[PDB]
Amino acid sequence: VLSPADKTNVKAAWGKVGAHAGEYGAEALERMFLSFPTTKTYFPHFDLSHGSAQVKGHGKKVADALTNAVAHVDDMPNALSALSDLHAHKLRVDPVNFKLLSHCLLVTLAAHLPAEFTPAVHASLDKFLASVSTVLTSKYR
Amino acid sequence: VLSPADKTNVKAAWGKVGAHAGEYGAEALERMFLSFPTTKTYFPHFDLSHGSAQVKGHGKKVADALTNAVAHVDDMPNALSALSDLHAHKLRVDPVNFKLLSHCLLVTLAAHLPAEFTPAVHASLDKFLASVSTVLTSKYR
Amino acid sequence: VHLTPKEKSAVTALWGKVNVDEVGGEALGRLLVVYPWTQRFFESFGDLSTPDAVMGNPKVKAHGKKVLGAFSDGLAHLDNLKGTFATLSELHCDKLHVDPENFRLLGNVLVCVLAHHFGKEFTPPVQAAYQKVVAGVANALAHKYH
Amino acid sequence: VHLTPKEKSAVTALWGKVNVDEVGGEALGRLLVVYPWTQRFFESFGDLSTPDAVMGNPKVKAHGKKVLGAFSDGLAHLDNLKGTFATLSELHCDKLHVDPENFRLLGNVLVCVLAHHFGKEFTPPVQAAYQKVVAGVANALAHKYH
Ligand code: HEM
Ligand code: HEM
Ligand code: HEM
Ligand code: HEM
Repeated sequence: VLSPADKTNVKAAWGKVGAHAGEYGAEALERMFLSFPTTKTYFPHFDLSHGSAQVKGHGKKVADALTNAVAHVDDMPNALSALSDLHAHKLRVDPVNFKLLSHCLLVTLAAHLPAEFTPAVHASLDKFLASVSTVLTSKYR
Repeated sequence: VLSPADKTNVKAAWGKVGAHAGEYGAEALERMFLSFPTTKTYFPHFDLSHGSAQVKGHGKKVADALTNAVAHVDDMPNALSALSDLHAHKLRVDPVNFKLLSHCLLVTLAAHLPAEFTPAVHASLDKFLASVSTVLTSKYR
Repeated sequence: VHLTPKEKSAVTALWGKVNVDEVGGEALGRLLVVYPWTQRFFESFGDLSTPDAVMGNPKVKAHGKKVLGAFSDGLAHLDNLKGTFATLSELHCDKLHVDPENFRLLGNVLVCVLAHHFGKEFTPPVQAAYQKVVAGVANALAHKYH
Repeated sequence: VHLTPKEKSAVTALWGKVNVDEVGGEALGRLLVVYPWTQRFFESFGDLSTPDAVMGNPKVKAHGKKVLGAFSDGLAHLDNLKGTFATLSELHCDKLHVDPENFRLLGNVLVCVLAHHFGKEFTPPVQAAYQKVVAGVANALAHKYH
């Protein structure tokens, strides 16, 4: 469960991301594809090279989904219900892969927001991304 | 999330366990200690040998907690809140260990209830135990 | 992986009684049903819409038979699993890109199927011996990632 | 584990700039804070009640320094991590019984700390090279379980 301090920490850290939201999402995806090449197979219709407009566009989508989760942090299953159906049913994304993207998002935030990435905020962000991941994997049937 | 069919399947399978509830819990613990010896370290004040009264008694406690979860399957976080505090805060149980006990409980059920352990019921039971595990690991802070 | 003689004995004795035409298909079918994301790798197998469809699917039973053969092969070379599974490691890792967590899951499903078939004969010590085996096989299949 | 020359270059170049007195403690402290069950193994370290208490704890910084030394040692023997980490594998597996998933977690926390310290210098390709390294170290530390 996310504590009051966790929600405060996540909202504050995500507030600092700003207009870089989509850019950071694209960078996390890139980090994931290079570090964990098994994840590339979900994106055959994507060119996954550096500077790919497709990865850029998709990063924005990811970031917008996370922003929705932050904005509705007390109601995340409802907010993310459609995306949960997509990832589990249609796409059949292996649950292990959410841990990989979550790690790459943390690394991206650490690399761009040094002042915000305190140990306490790191913990809060990890819990938040784990909560998002739990919702997105909740619909395998 | 647990579907209507999942809840039906779990209630029916657990109904067949009956007075063997505590016995099967003890057997799952034994299977866990022998198969995954890292888990033994949580129980230094226990004699973990076969026929140990302590493992028998603890199996009953485990089974009674699972029975509570089955009986309150739509309200499991509330029902298991006290046990979540215990395992995460006080005992600091590694989350990986819940997957190990869950597997040993499935093996125990498979070995004792061959007619009930259909592929569909296996799937339902796995989802149920994963849901219980999610609640019991929800309180790390 | 190192099994005691008692464990080797337990494992080999039980394996002799295994129905090699069916157990593999039962384990693969249950993997597809219990962990449905694994169906991503088997779209050419046809009808996987229901548990009954999966378990009765001729391609699932056929492929499961090949899986089980590989485990049997591993049981004969417990002291050299890496060499035994080299070609299969290249296939599952380099060509298929299966996340190795799924090797562990299939192993554990196999252990459940053995428990189902053998009942009280699948004692906790026998299980512990089989857990060492399926861990060894999973680690060997994942070597190309290491 | 096999790094390309470009990856070896990336890794060694960055590691030369690492503050070896601090980075280890920062990674160990963050492990204890982010994954609090790991505190079970460090009850003799004293005050771990708050993040500030953990990060300022003299024993955490001291022990973190030893961890980092081990990683440094691994970076010098990428072609023989198993031998390099044999004694540490016996310690963490046979004596301490740490679940090996936690070796992976500490590795990933180290990667976060390197990102924090190096910023845009910690590019996605540099990260990918360090992920190979920490995976190799984790696998070698877990060998006694295999
Ligand atoms: C924090 C975790 C994640 C978030 C917030 C997220 C969010 C999204 C969003 C917003 C979309 C587009 C939905 C739409 O356009 O209708 C999407 C699509 C997709 N996601 Fe994710 N996702 C996450 C994790 C993952 C992971 C771990 C994988 C696989 C490794 C993955 C694979 C895909 C694929 C393949 C698509 C469809 C791409 C396409 O066909 O254009 N996602 N995701
Ligand atoms: C389905 C999962 C689990 C259930 C339902 C469960 C249930 C319980 C219950 C009912 C108790 C006794 C509570 C009390 O007496 O106040 C307990 C205690 C305990 N549990 Fe679990 N547990 C689960 C998983 C685990 C795992 C995976 C571990 C560690 C490997 C673990 C370690 C312990 C320990 C060490 C105690 C205290 C024993 C003592 O000091 O007497 N539990 N659990
Ligand atoms: C211990 C675990 C496993 C063992 C022992 C195993 C063994 C095998 C064997 C013997 C084959 C036949 C290779 C041949 O025809 O020469 C095969 C093929 C295949 N395996 Fe597995 N396997 C394992 C895990 C998995 C998992 C978990 C997945 C996916 C979730 C998977 C996906 C596939 C696919 C898609 C093929 C067909 C490849 C082709 O025909 O081109 N395997 N495996
Ligand atoms: C890549 C992962 C790791 C590395 C490289 C590593 C390295 C080390 C080193 C160098 C020592 C000092 C040994 C000595 O004094 O000779 C040590 C001790 C220790 N480690 Fe770690 N470690 C890792 C992961 C972990 C984790 C994840 C835990 C617990 C969650 C842990 C628990 C301990 C404990 C309790 C000691 C003290 C043992 C004693 O003094 O008797 N280690 N480790």
